[PDB]
Amino acid sequence: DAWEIPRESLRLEVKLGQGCFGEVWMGTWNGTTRVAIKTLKPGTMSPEAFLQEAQVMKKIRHEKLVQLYAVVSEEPIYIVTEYMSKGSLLDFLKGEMGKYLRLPQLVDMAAQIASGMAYVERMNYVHRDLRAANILVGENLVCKVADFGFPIKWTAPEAALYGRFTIKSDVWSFGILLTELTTKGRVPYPGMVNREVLDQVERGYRMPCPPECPESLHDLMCQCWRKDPEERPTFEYLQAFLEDYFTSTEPQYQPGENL
Ligand SMILES: Cc1nc(Nc2ncc(C(=O)Nc3c(C)cccc3Cl)s2)cc(N2CCN(CCO)CC2)n1
Repeated sequence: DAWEIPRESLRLEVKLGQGCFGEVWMGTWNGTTRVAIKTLKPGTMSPEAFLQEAQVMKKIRHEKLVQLYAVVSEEPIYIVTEYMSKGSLLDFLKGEMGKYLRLPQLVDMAAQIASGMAYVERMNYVHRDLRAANILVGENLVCKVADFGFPIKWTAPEAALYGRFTIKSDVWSFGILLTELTTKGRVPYPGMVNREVLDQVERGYRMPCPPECPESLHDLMCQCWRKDPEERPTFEYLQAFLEDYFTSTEPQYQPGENL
């Protein structure tokens, strides 16, 4: 394979996170390139399974999707990608940077996500787990979709009920992701547990306009949360709308205490 690299060229420097199937490190590839490394714990998940994510990441290439660099496909396995220096968008949003972000910065982060998701849309792919926790941040507020291989509060009804997952339910999640960006990281449907979210959402309920969030962005949310998956906007739409936001939609926008 072209993506193969010598085990020697990889250095795992800082441990970044853990899971049941492996770990994620910051490190150095060929002694020069800062990379992110993800490992599989031999025996926990099947190699074939843990490699299905890298196989996918091979046919994908977009500036708003985390990029594969190399793999070591013989146990123990390592997948290598570019390194995002700020971690998940969810830790960023509720961390020290939280308090300085306003609408322009947040609507721009959203746009990029929609740009990456528009690419995913174009390729007829589905993500299935779009949400802030699965967006990585970089230098200068660069946001890239991550993880290409239950989150009920993020999942569209038809997908959680009848397993009908699509780019249109991905759009639903994006709608839920917009509340995360506007509440600076707060769990959707506050004080509601999974079971009553299903009931309520199936009964027509939708989260209201977050504090200081312009109505125009709440409407955009509500469009992504239409009951009929086909009514829901495309990503190519969502992308254009958010890039043009402060000219075409909210030109009279004044800074507030939080947004
Ligand atoms: C969990 C985490 N990841 C970071 N960067 C990453 N880049 C890419 C990642 C990744 O997993 N790639 C990947 C791979 C390798 C395989 C398949 C699929 C994918 Cl997408 S993880 C940075 C970070 N930091 C901790 C907190 N710090 C506080 C600063 O104030 C900043 C730095 N923590």
